[PDB]
Amino acid sequence: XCFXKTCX
Repeated sequence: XCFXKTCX
């Protein structure tokens, strides 16, 4: 899931 570029 969300850790740097996987968030947006």
